[PDB]
Amino acid sequence: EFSEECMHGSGENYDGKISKTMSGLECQAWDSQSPHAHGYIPSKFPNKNLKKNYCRNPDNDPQGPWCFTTDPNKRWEYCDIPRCA
Ligand SMILES: NCCCCCC(=O)O
Repeated sequence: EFSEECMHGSGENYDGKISKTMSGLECQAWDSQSPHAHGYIPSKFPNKNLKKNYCRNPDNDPQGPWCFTTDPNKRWEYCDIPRCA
């Protein structure tokens, strides 16, 4: 069965487990506020699937999923999620 290996379009419905940015940084967890404080709180929009530190696209960015990063000097970065054929 399908296991979230790719995203449809820009990934508003992506629910896979990639947790590293394009440059290879580990993502910050959505339920954490350090190193970056933010307002993408999982409980505020459960259907946005903001789980663990997985790359997601909760602001409908046309470039696709991203995460806050664990680098204290890089707030966020896109991830490399392949688009489904
Ligand atoms: N469009 C991807 C980055 C969105 C970052 C929003 C923020 O700084 O809280």
